[PDB]
Amino acid sequence: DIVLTQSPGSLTVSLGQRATISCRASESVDNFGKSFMHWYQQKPGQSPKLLIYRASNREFGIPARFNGSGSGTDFALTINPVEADDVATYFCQQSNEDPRTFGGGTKLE
Amino acid sequence: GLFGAIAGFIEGGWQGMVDGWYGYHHSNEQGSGYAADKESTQKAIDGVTNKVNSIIDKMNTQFEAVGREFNNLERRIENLNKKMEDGFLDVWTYNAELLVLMENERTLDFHDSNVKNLYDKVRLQLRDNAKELGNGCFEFYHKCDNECMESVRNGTYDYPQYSEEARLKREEIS
Amino acid sequence: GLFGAIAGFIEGGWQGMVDGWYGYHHSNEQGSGYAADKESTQKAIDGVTNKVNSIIDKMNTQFEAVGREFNNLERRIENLNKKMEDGFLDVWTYNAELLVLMENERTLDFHDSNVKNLYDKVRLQLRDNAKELGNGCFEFYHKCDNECMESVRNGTYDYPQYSEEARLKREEIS
Amino acid sequence: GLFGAIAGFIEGGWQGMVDGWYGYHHSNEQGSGYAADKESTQKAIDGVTNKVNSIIDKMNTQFEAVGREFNNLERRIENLNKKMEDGFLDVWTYNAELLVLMENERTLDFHDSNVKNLYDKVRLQLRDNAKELGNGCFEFYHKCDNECMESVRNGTYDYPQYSEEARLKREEIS
Amino acid sequence: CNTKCQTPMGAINSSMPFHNIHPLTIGECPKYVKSNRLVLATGLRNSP
Amino acid sequence: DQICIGYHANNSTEQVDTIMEKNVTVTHAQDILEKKHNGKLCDLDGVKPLILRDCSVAGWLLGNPMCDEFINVPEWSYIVE
Ligand SMILES: *[C@@H]1O[C@H](CO)[C@@H](O[C@@H]2O[C@H](CO)[C@@H](O[C@@H]3O[C@H](CO)[C@@H](O)[C@H](O)[C@@H]3O)[C@H](O)[C@H]2NC(C)=O)[C@H](O)[C@H]1NC(C)=O
Ligand SMILES: *[C@@H]1O[C@H](CO)[C@@H](O[C@@H]2O[C@H](CO)[C@@H](O)[C@H](O)[C@H]2NC(C)=O)[C@H](O)[C@H]1NC(C)=O
Ligand SMILES: *[C@@H]1O[C@H](CO)[C@@H](O)[C@H](O)[C@H]1NC(C)=O
Ligand SMILES: *[C@@H]1O[C@H](CO)[C@@H](O)[C@H](O)[C@H]1NC(C)=O
Ligand SMILES: *[C@@H]1O[C@H](CO)[C@@H](O)[C@H](O)[C@H]1NC(C)=O
Ligand SMILES: *[C@@H]1O[C@H](CO)[C@@H](O)[C@H](O)[C@H]1NC(C)=O
Ligand SMILES: *[C@@H]1O[C@H](CO)[C@@H](O)[C@H](O)[C@H]1NC(C)=O
Repeated sequence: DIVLTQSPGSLTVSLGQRATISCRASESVDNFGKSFMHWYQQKPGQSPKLLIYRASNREFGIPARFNGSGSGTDFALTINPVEADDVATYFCQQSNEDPRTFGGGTKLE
Repeated sequence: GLFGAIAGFIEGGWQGMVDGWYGYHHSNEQGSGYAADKESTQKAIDGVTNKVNSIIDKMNTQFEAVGREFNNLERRIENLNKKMEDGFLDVWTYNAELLVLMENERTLDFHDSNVKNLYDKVRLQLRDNAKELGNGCFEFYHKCDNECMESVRNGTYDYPQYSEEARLKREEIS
Repeated sequence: GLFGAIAGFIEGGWQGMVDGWYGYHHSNEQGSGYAADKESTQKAIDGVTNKVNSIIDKMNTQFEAVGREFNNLERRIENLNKKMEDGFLDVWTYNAELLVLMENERTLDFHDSNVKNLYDKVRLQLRDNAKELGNGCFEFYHKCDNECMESVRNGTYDYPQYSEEARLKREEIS
Repeated sequence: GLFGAIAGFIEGGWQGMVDGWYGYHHSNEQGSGYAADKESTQKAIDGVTNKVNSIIDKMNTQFEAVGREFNNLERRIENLNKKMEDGFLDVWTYNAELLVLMENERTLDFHDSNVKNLYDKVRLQLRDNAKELGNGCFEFYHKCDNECMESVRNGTYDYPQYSEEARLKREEIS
Repeated sequence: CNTKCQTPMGAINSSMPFHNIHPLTIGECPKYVKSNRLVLATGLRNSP
Repeated sequence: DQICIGYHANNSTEQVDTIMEKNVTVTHAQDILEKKHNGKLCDLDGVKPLILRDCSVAGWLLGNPMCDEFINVPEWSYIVE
């Protein structure tokens, strides 16, 4: 049962400055050679959508500004640049074994 | 059984021997039972386990078939690829079967020697003291305790002391 | 001869033995001659015949060369086909020669054990009654009939009765 | 050691024996030393040398890789050529390793029989005259010269004469 | 499901070094030999 | 009193093969051959394969109007057609 702790709880960056979001896991979410942690974004009043799958690969249709890197227990997501159309709540999900667990969320101010 | 230890001299196995592979049966005044010697069965376990790994280790590198496709106008190449892929499989399946067939004979013959040599050293230790019956049985003369059976079991059989009582027993039956 | 039965103890074969492979020569008061025991030569016949079939049975699946032709503008493929076809033949002709070479050694060594173990059981039955000369000959003491020779031949040698007359013959020569 | 001659009966080699492979150690009134018998070590030399050549002779015909090139538009053929060339090397490197692995076992086991059979004939010649200690040692009774040791060495041990003095020595210790 | 080796007829869960399902396999898994039975003897022949 | 030599024996009926005779019974036999499969077709190392149902490589790459579910396909392990 991996529990996800995500810090900072609320992130505040103006337009154009790198925004780093991170979350850590209890044990390693890396198995079979690839780390299984997916990054989700939920805009206000909207259903969440997939941003990064397997912590490295980026979904088609997601702008290349979203970068995710990580290995082992710590993973980070960076956005370059940041505009007004980026405020949302971001979650990191593990899928090493059931049940799946989500992060505590992070408002991007 | 080339060495003849299995069947031959001893044609009957011991179902009561579950502790190990090779052992000794003692029938003396202090009861009877089955006991094992570790130095013989441990080497057989190590030798067989090494053989089992060796089959797996040697077979690590083998032909791996891969898919190739052709456009119905090049059938000589497709036939060449088809005959090459199954030809390699035929070669490799013969090596695996031949290796298994030969190593099965090795293990059975290897077990023959270990029990045969186990018998040889007991005869070589007891010598004149005991008589050879024919089914692997030794009937010694001295009226010693069960520790002497263990002495036979640790391969430490001192001869001289036991010779005098036994030679007094070679002259009373003669 | 690893087991040493061929040559070694018995370095001279019997040309008069045509009935079977392994047998006994008896030289007693009731004439002399050669006789055979079926339980030894039958197992050798079955074992060798099974081996002969096994070489044929295992070699059933083999590479079969087929003809392919090319149009003088594709010589890399023709060279590839030529090197593949004769390469498989070279691999398969090595397996056949190696298999024949090893199984020839098996049959000669398998025959060594059978005659060696045949000698071992006769020594194990006669024991003190006869003397070991060196060329496989046993010279027993009791003055029994030719049926006792057959008793040695069916592997049913009862010891006790013959021991008393023989031990009376171990004390008159001593 | 299936035959058990190496270790088993004789667990200690002779560093002073450099003349040959198999020999006899004599410890009598006329000094002591090591001596060799040629008929045993010569056959081992010839047999092993024939085996060493046989590995080289049989491996004469082998796959020989040759260079072929393709024009970046025919990669199925290039992959076919690449998988065929290294596939044949994988097959041939397994045969060479398996052949070396098996023939190493043959030589060690072949040497076991030669020294084992060398022991067997000496026991078969001395018989009642000497006693078997356990480490290959024979302690005979007659007080003959060093020539009798050579007589054991040329395999010409006449029994009868030495029996009378030895049987006078079997009755004084009994 | 999730299997370390996959074949056109299914998938393999094992650590054995041989299989006879299909030659065109993907992933690190036992090699293919066209044999029905392959057993290694690790014991004595028993009279009973 | 008597002491003898012996070997392990078992009531098992495991069958092993050898060149001299095809049928020999041993106390312990180890089998190395896999003849059973789950019968399914799932992913390898956690990445789902690209399972082409009815259209093929030519149809998918060209964008056949029958199969529009294979556009913008993510990473795959292998292609099944
Ligand atoms: C097939 O793959 C599985 C992984 O998915 C391998 O792990 C084995 O999975 C089985 C099924 O859960 C385990 O059996 C269980 O064992 C526990 C005791 O540890 C027992 O309490 C349960 O009731 C259940 O029987 C098994 O232990 C586990 N590990 C091994 C070594 O088998 C499995 O090995 C793969 N192969 C096979 C043939 O299943
Ligand atoms: C040796 O073992 C094989 C393998 O089991 C035996 O072959 C089986 O024989 C039975 C009896 O007729 C058949 O029902 C099976 O279908 C056979 N199986 C196979 C794989 O062939 C064989 O009978 C045994 N004995 C001998 C002498 O070969
Ligand atoms: C994301 O950033 C990492 C390091 O922070 C870098 O290694 C990687 O190349 C970047 N990825 C992309 C797609 O730019
Ligand atoms: C077992 O054999 C060893 C051999 O050195 C010996 O030390 C030991 O005393 C033996 N066991 C008994 C109970 O005598
Ligand atoms: C041959 O041996 C068998 C073994 O049971 C025995 O029944 C038979 O009597 C023997 N032959 C003769 C002539 O005694
Ligand atoms: C060595 O053995 C041969 C065997 O024929 C014999 O002729 C010779 O005399 C022996 N050597 C000696 C010194 O007796
Ligand atoms: C082996 O199985 C048979 C089956 O009937 C049984 O009779 C026998 O007692 C068993 N032997 C052991 C040692 O369990």
